[PDB]
Amino acid sequence: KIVLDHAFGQTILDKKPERVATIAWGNHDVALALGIVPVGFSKANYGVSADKGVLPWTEEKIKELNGKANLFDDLDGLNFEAISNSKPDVILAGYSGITKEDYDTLSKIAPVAAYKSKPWQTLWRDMIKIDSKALGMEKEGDELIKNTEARISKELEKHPEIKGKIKGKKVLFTMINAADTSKFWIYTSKDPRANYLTDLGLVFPESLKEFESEDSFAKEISAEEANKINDADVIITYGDDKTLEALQKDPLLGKINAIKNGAVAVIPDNTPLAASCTPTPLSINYTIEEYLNLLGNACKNAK
Ligand SMILES: [Cl-]
Repeated sequence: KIVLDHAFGQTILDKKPERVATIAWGNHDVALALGIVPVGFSKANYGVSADKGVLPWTEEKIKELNGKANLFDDLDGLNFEAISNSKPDVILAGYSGITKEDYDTLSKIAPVAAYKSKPWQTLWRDMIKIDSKALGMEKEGDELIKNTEARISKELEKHPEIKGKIKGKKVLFTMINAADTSKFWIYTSKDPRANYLTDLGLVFPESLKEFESEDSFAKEISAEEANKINDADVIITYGDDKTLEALQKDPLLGKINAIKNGAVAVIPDNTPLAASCTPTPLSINYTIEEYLNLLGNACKNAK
């Protein structure tokens, strides 16, 4: 008997689930990484064409398991009918943004593995621990974590010049709308994409604590208040070819130390690399070298 404790109470599984459905980001990759092809998982809403709806590392693993991708058409929100049609024995939502009502509705379909605290606030190691336990594979989950950690360490050790360059650099992950720079998003330390950076040797600036009290996974702040993040050595943001220059020319954002120094890592918007920034055991293997190279080049400019 599997007992799960999460934000909405307790989920009981009578035995290891035969059929596995997942929702939201990343969860399907934990299953796949453990050798399980989901009977259904959320269509990728970012990093790849909706026509395709599945990220390259996920696709690759599915093929390696001789399986096929069954996607829930749920770009606009949870598709309860589709989930129900997959006839699951468990629904992995260890990393997700489900509400009480969502949890109650899903639970009528099958036992739900929900997040521990607040929506979208599950780090990658915790994602594995929650999801792997719900699969009745807790031990395999621990092993998967150690193996993923070793993959990370291997890339860092293998490239000392990148490792030394980013080590101890104070970093913030942000989302900046090029069309409106009067405000932007900063991701909190409880967001997996912000926390992953610490696995790579970077650290959070002092100013991040100021967001410890934020209830959400990210906080939108005014450019008039951007001085707050002058303590970051390097800044990471989604964007494109024009992003850095537009930022450096911005009358308010251009004054920020890291931006002024050109210490900004621009992740190509809506690409696999962008999507990988919320890491999974599969995405890391696939993208870490590429990611480290972008991070290393940006940290080069930290003064
Ligand atoms: Cl190197």
